[PDB]
Amino acid sequence: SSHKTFRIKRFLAKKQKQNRPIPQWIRMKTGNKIRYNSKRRHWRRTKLGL
Amino acid sequence: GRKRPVPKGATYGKPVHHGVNQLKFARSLQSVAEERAGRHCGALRVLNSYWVGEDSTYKFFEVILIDPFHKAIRRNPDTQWITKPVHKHREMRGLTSAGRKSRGLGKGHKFHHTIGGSRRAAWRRRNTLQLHRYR
Amino acid sequence: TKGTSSFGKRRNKTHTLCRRCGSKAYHLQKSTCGKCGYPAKRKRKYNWSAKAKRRNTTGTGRMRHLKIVYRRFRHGFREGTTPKPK
Amino acid sequence: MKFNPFVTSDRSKNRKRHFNAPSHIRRKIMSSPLSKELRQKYNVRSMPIRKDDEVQVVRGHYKGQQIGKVVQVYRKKYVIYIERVQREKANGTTVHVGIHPSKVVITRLKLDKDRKKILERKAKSRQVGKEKGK
Amino acid sequence: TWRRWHRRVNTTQKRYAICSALAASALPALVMSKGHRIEEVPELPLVVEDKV
Amino acid sequence: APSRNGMVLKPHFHKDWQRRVATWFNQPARKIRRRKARQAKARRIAPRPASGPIRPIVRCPTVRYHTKVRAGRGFSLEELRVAGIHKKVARTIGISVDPRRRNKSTESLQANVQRLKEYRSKLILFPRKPSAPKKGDSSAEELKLATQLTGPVMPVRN
Amino acid sequence: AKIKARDLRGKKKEELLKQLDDLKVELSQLRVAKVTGGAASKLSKIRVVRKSIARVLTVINQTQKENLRKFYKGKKYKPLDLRPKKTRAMRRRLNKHEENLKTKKQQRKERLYPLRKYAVKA
RNA sequence: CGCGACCUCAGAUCAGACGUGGCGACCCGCUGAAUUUAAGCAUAUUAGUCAGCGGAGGAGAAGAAACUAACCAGGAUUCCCUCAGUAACGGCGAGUGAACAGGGAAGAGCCCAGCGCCGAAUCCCCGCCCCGCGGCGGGGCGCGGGACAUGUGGCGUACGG
RNA sequence: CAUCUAAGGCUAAAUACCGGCACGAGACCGAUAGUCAACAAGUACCGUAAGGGAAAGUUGAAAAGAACUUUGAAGAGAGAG
RNA sequence: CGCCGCAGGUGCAGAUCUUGGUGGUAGUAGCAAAUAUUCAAACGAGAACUUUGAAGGCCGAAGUGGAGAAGGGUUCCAUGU
RNA sequence: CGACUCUUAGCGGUGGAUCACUCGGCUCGUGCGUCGAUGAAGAACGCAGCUAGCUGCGAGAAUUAAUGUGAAUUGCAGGACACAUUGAUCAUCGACACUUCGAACGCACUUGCGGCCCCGGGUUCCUCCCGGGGCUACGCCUGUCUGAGCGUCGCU
Ligand SMILES: [Mg+2]
Ligand SMILES: [Mg+2]
Ligand SMILES: [Mg+2]
Ligand SMILES: [Mg+2]
Ligand SMILES: [Mg+2]
Ligand SMILES: [Mg+2]
Ligand SMILES: [Mg+2]
Ligand SMILES: [Mg+2]
Ligand SMILES: [Mg+2]
Ligand SMILES: [Mg+2]
Ligand SMILES: [Mg+2]
Ligand SMILES: [Mg+2]
Ligand SMILES: [Mg+2]
Ligand SMILES: [Mg+2]
Ligand SMILES: [Mg+2]
Ligand SMILES: [Mg+2]
Ligand SMILES: [Mg+2]
Ligand SMILES: [Mg+2]
Ligand SMILES: [Mg+2]
Ligand SMILES: [Mg+2]
Ligand SMILES: [Mg+2]
Ligand SMILES: [Mg+2]
Ligand SMILES: [Mg+2]
Ligand SMILES: [Mg+2]
Ligand SMILES: [Mg+2]
Ligand SMILES: [Mg+2]
Ligand SMILES: [Mg+2]
Ligand SMILES: [Mg+2]
Ligand SMILES: [Mg+2]
Ligand SMILES: [Mg+2]
Ligand SMILES: [Mg+2]
Ligand SMILES: [Mg+2]
Ligand SMILES: [Zn+2]
Repeated sequence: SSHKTFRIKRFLAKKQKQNRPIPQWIRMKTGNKIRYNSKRRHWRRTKLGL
Repeated sequence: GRKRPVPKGATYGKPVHHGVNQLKFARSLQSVAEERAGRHCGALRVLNSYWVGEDSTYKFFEVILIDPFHKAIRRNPDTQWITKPVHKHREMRGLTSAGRKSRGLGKGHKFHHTIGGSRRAAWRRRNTLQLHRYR
Repeated sequence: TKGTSSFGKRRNKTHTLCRRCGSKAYHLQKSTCGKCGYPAKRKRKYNWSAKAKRRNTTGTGRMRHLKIVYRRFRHGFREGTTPKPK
Repeated sequence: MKFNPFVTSDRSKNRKRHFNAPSHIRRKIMSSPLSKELRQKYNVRSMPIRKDDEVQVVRGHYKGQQIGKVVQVYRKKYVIYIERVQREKANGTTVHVGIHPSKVVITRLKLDKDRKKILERKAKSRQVGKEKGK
Repeated sequence: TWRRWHRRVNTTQKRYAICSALAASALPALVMSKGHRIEEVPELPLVVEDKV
Repeated sequence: APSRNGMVLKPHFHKDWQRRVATWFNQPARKIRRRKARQAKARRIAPRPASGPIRPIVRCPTVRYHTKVRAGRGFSLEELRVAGIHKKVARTIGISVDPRRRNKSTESLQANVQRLKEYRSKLILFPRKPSAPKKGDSSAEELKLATQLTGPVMPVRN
Repeated sequence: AKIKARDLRGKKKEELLKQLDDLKVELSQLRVAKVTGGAASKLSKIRVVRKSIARVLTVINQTQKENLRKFYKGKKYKPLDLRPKKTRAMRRRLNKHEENLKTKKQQRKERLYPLRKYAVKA
C-alpha cells in the first residue's frame, strides 16, 4: 500500500536491489559454473514473504 | 502434596495413571524452599537451610546463601570451593543436603538403586548392552 | 462458500516480521513470535523437531564472535602482546 | 613409505589441498627443475618459477632448445606463459599457451636479494644432508 | 556398527597354523607353487649369517 | 510360537535396547592410552615403585574364599603402631594405611607387621636435599642400587 | 605516492587529522567523478584512497589507545575496554594469588610430613 | 520533648562487583505418557522411556561407611569381567530382575560445627609510600572506616583430641 | 552378639561423549547411491503459522569456444577453420 | 579380468510398487458467458489483432468513468529487443 | 503402381541408462574439549571500479595494522610495487576497529517520545534551537549516604 513503515520499505528495497541479472563478465571467470540468476523473482508469479 | 495439573482432573490414559489427588512430589519442601531462594538470588550460591517454623498451610525455612565473588570468600580457603564454576546452582541439581536426601543415595543394601552415582547412572549401566569386539 | 469465494476475503495479516529471529511468525494480535517466542527471554526450542533445531542452531549463521574464539583458543587467549618487530 | 600419522595419504584429501591451495603455497607447488649447468653452479635441484626468468619447454608440443622468457605466472590456473610459446586463434591474434612449470627447465634465474637467499638456504641444507649421510 | 566384525581363534589352533605354514615353507614344491621363483636358491630353508 | 522341543527363552529385548548399545571399537585405543598413562606416571615418580604403595596381607571374607590371601587397601593403625611407624609418615615413605580396618587375630596382625619390617629394611630413603644428607641413606646404597621397582611391591603369595 | 602506516606513526594528532581531511576530500571528489563518468584511473583510485583513510584512522586509534593504556598503567580501576578480554569464564576465575594460597593447617601438614623420594629394592 | 544507642525496614543513575541469554552429544534434579506385548483387556509391559521443565563442566555425578558380612573376615567412590538371566518380583501370566564375595583399571585423602584454650589472635574497604603489572600481588604506615562477642582466627574432628 | 556412628562439607584418577575445534583411517556409497544437501542446500519453492523442502556433477590437454564467405529479418543453414 | 579363498546392501515382469522418460488416444476435445465490427494510411521483412484518421456500436453517472483504504512492491515512466 | 500397417537392419532424432571418473558423504578412532552485559548464539541492513547469489567483511565495511612469506591478483580495466631513505600477493593473526535488532538495558515498537551532565554553533551564556560525547534496565552482595517506626532503650 501507499502507507508503509520504514522497516517494510527497507525490506522491499533490498529485494528490489537483488532482483537483477548477473553481470556478463561473471561468465568469463575461472571455474564459473553459473549460468543465470536462479534466484530471480517476478512480482506476479512469486509473492514476497511479507 | 502435588496435585496433578490436568484440566478438570482428566488424565487420559489407563486407570493406573488416573491419580490426581494424593500424589506426592519427589523432593521435599525444604528442597523447594532452597530452589526458590537460589533462583531469585542467582548470583549467590545456596549452602544449606533449616526449619524455623510452620503452620497448617505454610512451612518456613531459612537458606544460607554465599556471595562467591566477595573477597572474604575468595581469599579464604576451606570456602573457596563454593566459588568454582562447577558449584553454581547446587540447589537445582540436588547437591545441597535437602536436595540430596531425595535422590536415594547411600551406602549398602538399602540403596542399590543408585550404585553408579545416581538413579539414571545405575539405570543406564544396567540397561546398556555391552557388545564387545569378540563375542 | 468455503472455497474460492472465501479466499477473496483474506487481506488482513496475522503475522509480521520478528525483530528477533527475523521470521514472519510474529503474531501481531498476540504480540508473540510463533517460531522464537520473542517477548520471552528464552528462545523457543523443542526436541520433537530436530530438523527445526538444526535450521537455527549455532553455526547456521555467521558466528562473528565464535569463529574468533576458536582461533584465539589455539594460542591460549593471549592479549597485550605483539610479535617481535622487524 | 610414509610413517607420520599427522600427514595424510588419502587421495581425496590430497587433491583437495592441491586445488584449494592458497597462493603462497601455490608458489612452492609451481616449481621447476634447474638446468644441469645451474644445478652444478648452485647446489640446488629445483626452484619455484618466477616472472622474469628464462626457461625452455621439455615436454609437449613445444619441446625444443629455444630459450624463452617467462612473461606470466598464472598461479590460479597452475600454468606459466613463455615468450614465443603461443598459438594463433581464429580471428588472427596470438595467445599464449599455458604450460605447467614442471615441464620446463630454468636456464637463467632472475636473481634478486630474495632469490639469492633462497638458493643459499637450499644449497646449505643439501650440504648438511650429505654431511649427515656421508 | 555392531555386526561382529571380529572372530577369536583358539591359541592352539593359531599355533597349529604357524607350524603348518613354517613346515610348508621348507618344501620347494609348495613354495614354487606359490610362484616364488626359488630356482637358483641354494637351499630352501635359506639361512644367512647374523651380520644381516 | 514354540515348535517341538526346545528351551523356554526369555530374551530381555523388549525395551528399545538399540539406543543403549556399547560398542568396544575403542578398546584397543583405550588399552594404548592406559599403557601410555602408566608409563608417564612411572616416569613422574622417578625411583619410586611404579605399581604404587605396598599393600597388606589380607584374607578374603566369605567361606568360599577364606582359604585364599590377597592384597588389602592398607595397613591398619594397630599394625603401624607395633611396627613403629607414624600413621602420617607411612604415606610419605610409600606405605598405604587403612584407618578403618581393625585386626581381629594376632596371626594376621603379626604377619602384616613382619611385612612392614621387610619393606622398611628394603627401603632406600633419598635425603630431602641431595647435597646435604641428614638421616636418609648412605650414598653407596642409593648411587645405583635405587632402581624403579616394577610389579606389585612384594607381591602377596598363597 | 602511497601512504604507509610505518611513516604515519611519527606524526602528531594535528597533521594526522589534516591528512585524514585531505584524503576524505579526495574520496568525495572521486565519488563525484564516478557518477559523472570520469575515467578508470579515477575509478580505481577510489580503493586506494579508501585504504589510505583506514590506514590513517588505524594509526590514530592505535596511538590514542596505547596512550590510554600508558595513562591507566598502575591504577586500581581501568576502563572495561582496557581490561583483558580473555573469556567471560576465565575472568571469573580465582586469580593466581588466591589459587595458590593455603590454610595454616595445610601448611603445617606439608612442613611436618613432606613427600619423600625413595626406591624399593627387589 | 528534643537529642542519641540499637533493632527492624526503605530509597539512591550512591562506590565496587555478580546473575540473566546460547549450545546442550555426554552429566545432574524433577516431571512423565501412549503406541506396543500379554494373541482380547483393566494390574503388569512398554518405562521412570519419548515428549516437557530446570542446572552445569571439560567431564559431570559419586565418594571417604549410620558399609559389606557372619568369615581364619573384608574396608571411600567410579569403570570392566563375573556373580547372573541368578536371589527375588509378577493377572507367579506375558514378562521383569539386582547385590555381596572374587579378578582387574585407578587409587588419596580430608575439613568444619560442637566441647575447650588463646587479652578478636580474625576479616573487608579506603587512603599514602615503595617493589613489580599479568591473571593484580607483596611490604610498610594511618588515635583511617566497617564487619565481628547473636562468635572471626589459631590448635583441634571419632584414625580420638 | 556383630557392625557402623545418621540428620554438616570438600576431593584427582580410572569412566561418558550422535554438539564443537583439529586431525587420521576404512573389505563402506559412488550422483535415483552416500547426509536432505558432491553444485549460489536447509537454497528455490509451499503454508497465515507451527513447519514442509527439492531438482541440479562431467567440452577439451589446451578455448585452440569456429576468423572469413554466402542465403535469410533473425532463429537457423551451407562452405571454411 | 581369469584361477584359489574370503565378504555381501549380490540376480526382478508384477507389489493401484518408487523415481525419470516415452507412446496410443490425437493434430483429437477444444480455444462458444456479458450485441461488433469496417475502410484507408503509416511504421515494419512480415498486420484480422500495433498507431493515426474516418465510420458503425457498446458501457449509459448504482459506468467498462474519475479517485482512494487493505493487499501487491516497482507492476509507474521513457528508450530499445 | 502407390498409400497405410507389420517385421528386420543402416543412418538420424528423442531420452539420459550404463561405464569410467569424484575438492562429497557415511562409519570408526585420536587429541583438545573454548560462548555471553568487556554484550553471545541468532536476525536485519549495508560494504567491491564493473558484483545478483555464495563467500568475506562492518561506515576503517570482499578489509586496517603487525609478523612470516617473497612478485603477484586476474574475467576486464586501472594502478602501484628501486623487492635495501623496505615489499605485490598469500598465510598467520597477538594491535586496532566492529552499523541496527537480539539476554538487549532510558520508555516503546508493524509507530515513536523523554530526562540528566558536559562540549561546539545560531545565542553572544541565560537559557531557547541545532549538532556531538557520556549516562539513564531488572535482580542481587559488600560497603556509603539519606532516612522511617505509639519497635527496644538512655539522657531530659
Ligand atoms: Mg496473485
Ligand atoms: Mg498398565
Ligand atoms: Mg471450512
Ligand atoms: Mg486476528
Ligand atoms: Mg581450623
Ligand atoms: Mg553505582
Ligand atoms: Mg542458563
Ligand atoms: Mg494386547
Ligand atoms: Mg494381537
Ligand atoms: Mg486392542
Ligand atoms: Mg527428553
Ligand atoms: Mg564434582
Ligand atoms: Mg559430593
Ligand atoms: Mg568418617
Ligand atoms: Mg551361568
Ligand atoms: Mg522395570
Ligand atoms: Mg592396580
Ligand atoms: Mg572458633
Ligand atoms: Mg551416472
Ligand atoms: Mg542425492
Ligand atoms: Mg524462434
Ligand atoms: Mg537387495
Ligand atoms: Mg521393471
Ligand atoms: Mg477441433
Ligand atoms: Mg472456438
Ligand atoms: Mg447504450
Ligand atoms: Mg473506476
Ligand atoms: Mg506501462
Ligand atoms: Mg537412439
Ligand atoms: Mg596488510
Ligand atoms: Mg502507535
Ligand atoms: Mg524510635
Ligand atoms: Zn521470532
